[PDB]
Amino acid sequence: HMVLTVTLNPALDREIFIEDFQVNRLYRINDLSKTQMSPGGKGINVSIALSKLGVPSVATGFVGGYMGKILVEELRKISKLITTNFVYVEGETRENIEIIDEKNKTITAINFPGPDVTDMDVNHFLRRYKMTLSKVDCVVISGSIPPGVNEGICNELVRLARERGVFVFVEQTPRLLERIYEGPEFPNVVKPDLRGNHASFLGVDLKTFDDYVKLAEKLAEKSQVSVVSYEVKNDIVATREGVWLIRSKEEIDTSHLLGAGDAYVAGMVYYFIKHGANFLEMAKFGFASALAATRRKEKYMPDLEAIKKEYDHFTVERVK
Amino acid sequence: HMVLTVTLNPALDREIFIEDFQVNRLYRINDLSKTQMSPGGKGINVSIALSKLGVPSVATGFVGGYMGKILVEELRKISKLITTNFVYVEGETRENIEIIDEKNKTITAINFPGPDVTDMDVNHFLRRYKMTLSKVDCVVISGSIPPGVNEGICNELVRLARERGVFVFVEQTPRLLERIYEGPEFPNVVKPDLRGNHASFLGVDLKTFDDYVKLAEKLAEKSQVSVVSYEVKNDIVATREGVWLIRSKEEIDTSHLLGAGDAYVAGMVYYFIKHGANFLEMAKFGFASALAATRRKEKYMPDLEAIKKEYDHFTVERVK
Ligand SMILES: [Mg+2]
Ligand SMILES: [Mg+2]
Repeated sequence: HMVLTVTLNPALDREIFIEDFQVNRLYRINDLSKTQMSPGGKGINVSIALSKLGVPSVATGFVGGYMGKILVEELRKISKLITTNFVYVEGETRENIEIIDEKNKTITAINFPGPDVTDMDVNHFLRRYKMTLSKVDCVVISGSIPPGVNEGICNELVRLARERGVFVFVEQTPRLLERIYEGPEFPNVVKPDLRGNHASFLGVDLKTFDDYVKLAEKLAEKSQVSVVSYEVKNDIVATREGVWLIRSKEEIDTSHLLGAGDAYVAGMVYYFIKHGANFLEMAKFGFASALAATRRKEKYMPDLEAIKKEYDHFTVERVK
Repeated sequence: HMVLTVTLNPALDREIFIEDFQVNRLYRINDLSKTQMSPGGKGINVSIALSKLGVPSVATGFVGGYMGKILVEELRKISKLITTNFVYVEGETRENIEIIDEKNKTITAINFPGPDVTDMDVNHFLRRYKMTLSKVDCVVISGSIPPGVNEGICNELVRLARERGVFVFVEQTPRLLERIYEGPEFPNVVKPDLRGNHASFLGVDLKTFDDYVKLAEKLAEKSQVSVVSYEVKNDIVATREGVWLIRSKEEIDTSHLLGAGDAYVAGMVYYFIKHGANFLEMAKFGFASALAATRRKEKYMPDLEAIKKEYDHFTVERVK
């Protein structure tokens, strides 16, 4: 059983933990927190998450320069369950800085652009993407898209994947999803990234609960399952059969959220592989996994133990 | 003439320029000109500074890991005038982060501690330090110590230099300078780093102009010249002939301050090398460079043209 992840714009994450972080002060970090940098980007975090649950993946995307070397060398060190298969480009993989304040519950994030990618790079990627598709049972396409690349590319990735009988998971922003839902093929599972969204989506402006439901329903028309976030700690789940709402029983630590959403997707993938296409339970195991991730301030991908213990910390209501 | 700079705790400085920087928000730096990355650490910046003025130096200290490699290579690209002679350690050279908000005049700075250095590493360093001293006419020892290094090392470094008739400049925090002013030999030129200081220093609690003057005088008992900062944009210069006060004629931009103090020291080193040991004029030229360094938001080590331009913008008063 094998998974392919696509991370077209990966990052080296630099997580810095400062309580009571404020503008205009010098902070001396304590002698034991060393200058460190971890592999990141959504698909790559999904790979890490899957490796923690014992599930192998091929991780692909674009990587470049010296930062690139670091990402690749570090990613390989995490587990032999992850085989790296990136397309190498000129220019550096982006560093991203996340300043996490566990006392005041804030994340201050600074994101850098990513490399300028070209048509030959995208060509090579498409060749290799097609090769790997033959070896895998499902694909996770998620995250941002680097400068240079046509925004229609994920449509081609979804299209190639579905035409080949490969089950597709997609987590992207509305602007990018609008582009996937044009094309003739569609994700099996879609989880929109609504972080900091103020934009309309599929001709739905998202103010009331009925709007979010109606958005989940629109996606459930062409995809088999939509998981749509609502008031930070809840997810609306829509399939052909009906609509559910998964709710955390407690408030979540908003500063602990880095990569929780990627633990969500990894869970859904894990469930799919181990137990098949029972969509609601997939969504649930993903939610349990996202919650476990929020129990630590770091970008933390939970293990099976940690995920299972979250099963008593949420409820599921049937909406329709 | 040829200078040795010692930077036991080098850094890569990542400068990020964000107008209206506030906490708990995501920033996307699209413009590649709103970030800057460069070799840093006080002695390394002095080497860069001296290079702009045509004075060569050997730069020594500890470097390590991925960040270490970047530092050395970047440093070598800055000028043929800088020779590196660093002991390579296991562990990462620190990357510090400075966020500069030019609109609201703010620097939010995050300083990482640096790698653990072992006792074998420190010995290899001392052994190379001794060798370089016969090749040089003066030495600059500035900035912090990395973890695992005894705070007495700075005393040994001054002592070794001084026994061999090498002229010594030091810029370090009180705690480290206390350790230097123990030992049998003393710096020729001392410029204490008082940033963020709350402790008493040589028996003086720094709360009034007279305290800062008493401190300059105590240091001037054992060193030929002391340069002590007062209210951000002034410096008390004490020699055996008396005490002066150099003041900026105008308010400086406190957000443009990164690395200004190393420009100060570099100017003094240059003046010493070129026009001899006239101390007040050394401090004045140092002050000019410091001012020049502040004229840009980026870490900028000035050239001679930019330094001379500042002779207009400060006064000297005689205190005693
Ligand atoms: Mg977490
Ligand atoms: Mg500056």
